[PDB]
Amino acid sequence: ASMIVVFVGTAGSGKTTLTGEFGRYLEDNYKVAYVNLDTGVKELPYEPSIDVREFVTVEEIMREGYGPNGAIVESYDRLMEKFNEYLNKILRLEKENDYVLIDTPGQMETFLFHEFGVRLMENLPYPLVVYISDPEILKKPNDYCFVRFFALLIDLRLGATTIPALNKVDLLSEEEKERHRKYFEDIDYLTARLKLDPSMQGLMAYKMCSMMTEVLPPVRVLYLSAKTREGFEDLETLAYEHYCTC
Amino acid sequence: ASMIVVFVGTAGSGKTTLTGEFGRYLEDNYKVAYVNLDTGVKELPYEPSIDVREFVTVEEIMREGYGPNGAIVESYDRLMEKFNEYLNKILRLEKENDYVLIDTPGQMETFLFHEFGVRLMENLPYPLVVYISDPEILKKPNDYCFVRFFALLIDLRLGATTIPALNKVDLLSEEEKERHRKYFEDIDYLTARLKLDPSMQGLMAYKMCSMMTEVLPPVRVLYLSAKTREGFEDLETLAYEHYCTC
Ligand SMILES: Nc1nc2c(ncn2[C@@H]2O[C@H](COP(=O)(O)OP(=O)(O)OP(=O)(O)O)[C@@H](O)[C@H]2O)c(=O)[nH]1
Ligand SMILES: Nc1nc2c(ncn2[C@@H]2O[C@H](COP(=O)(O)OP(=O)(O)OP(=O)(O)O)[C@@H](O)[C@H]2O)c(=O)[nH]1
Repeated sequence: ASMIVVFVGTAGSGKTTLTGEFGRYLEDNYKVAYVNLDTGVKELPYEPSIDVREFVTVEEIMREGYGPNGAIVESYDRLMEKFNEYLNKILRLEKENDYVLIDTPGQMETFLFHEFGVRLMENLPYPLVVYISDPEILKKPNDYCFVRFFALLIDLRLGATTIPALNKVDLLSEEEKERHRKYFEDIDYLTARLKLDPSMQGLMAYKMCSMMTEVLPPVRVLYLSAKTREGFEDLETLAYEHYCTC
Repeated sequence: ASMIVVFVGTAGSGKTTLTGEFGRYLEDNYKVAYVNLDTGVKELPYEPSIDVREFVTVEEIMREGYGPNGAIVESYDRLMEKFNEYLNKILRLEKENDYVLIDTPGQMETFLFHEFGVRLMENLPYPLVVYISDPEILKKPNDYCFVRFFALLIDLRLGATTIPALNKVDLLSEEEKERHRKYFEDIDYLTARLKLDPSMQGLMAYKMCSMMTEVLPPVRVLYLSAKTREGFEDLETLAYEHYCTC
């Protein structure tokens, strides 16, 4: 049955709530496992098969003299001592299930930059990555290219197909909803909207997502909502489509 | 005299030690101001003109019930209430000095993603960004393209020339020192080293920094060391060169 979905997203994207809700959505026609890799998240809305807080939490470490930024890094360093264990735990789940959903660190960068996250990921069988954004980071043509770009970066970094998505689209007025898809799905509209800006940066910014766009056929952005279950069917089949075309 | 240098880098890059040391290096032929924007860093090796911890620290906030990841975000939300104040504080320093050095959050992403960092930056006069990496993230041809890429991303994000650099090169055996420059400065060697990898990712990865490379003449990577002062003269003149060509 075997299939892994990694939720990546920055502090305040609501991806722990998504991981939870998307699981129950799956729990109806599928066996599902939940993996928590975040050492500093308080509560979790699901039942974890693997929960690294058992082994170490950011606070325990602070309760030993570390500045907050230094205690996240230090939680991930200690995790690596159980590196092989956690890998093999995950590999077991992978083929005892249809879906293993993986919830990554809230500081996205202790997943991009620390050894644990990075090595873990590059030793899993063709995992699917979902990069979710608060659609608020989306104010103007600039905000849109950065998101495609950063998804490309994560992909590069983890060596895993990374699909970009917006979460909490149920909070969007159709006003905004309209505005975002246009900019996202009509490549040759945004790719041309990046010229009405005449400044050191209102020019480069244009030749940026201009190429990345002309190399490997870009991806569809997912619109998701833990609250309405908008987009679950889509991601469901993107998962399956991914399991095929690999 | 006016000139701003923003040090960006992830938890464990040693850029607070760099900001400190590069300042004294400058303090000999220049008037210099130090700006700390990190709410969770304990001690600082310099004298801050602006220190946001006066107004709020990550711990005070934790001492009120926030999970660590939620207390960084919450420190930056409260900062934005003094947004205009901090902007004007910085603008005053800018032309009371030759250099204002700015030390950004240790969680690089509360600078890329929160409103404070991002808006602050895009309202400063042509600031220079220095992206520093622990050269350990550098193991193989992949690690190298990601770094160029991510510097491009920051640049895009903040609308500021962003220069990539390695810090702590004094810890490098000449063995490694040799190895990194080759991969970094001989474009058409790494840009061709990205083909001896035959896998979903050992192929895309090649067409990645292949284009970005063919659009706008790439940048020289700086090798820096707070401990030996390797690279200071270089960055010094890159600062000046930047102040010119703008
Ligand atoms: N309206 C709406 N609210 C949501 C949705 N998803 C999450 N929320 C709310 O926003 C909060 C997000 O919480 P989490 O899912 O834990 O966020 P997170 O991504 O784990 O946060 P970090 O760990 O910092 O990355 C929840 O408490 C929900 O109340 C959504 O789809 N729609
Ligand atoms: N050998 C050597 N050691 C260094 C150098 N720079 C910093 N260090 C050491 O590494 C540590 C880095 O500390 P910081 O400069 O505060 O690191 P930082 O970038 O502020 O860390 P974050 O806030 O998490 O991003 C220091 O305590 C130094 O002892 C260097 O250039 N060479």
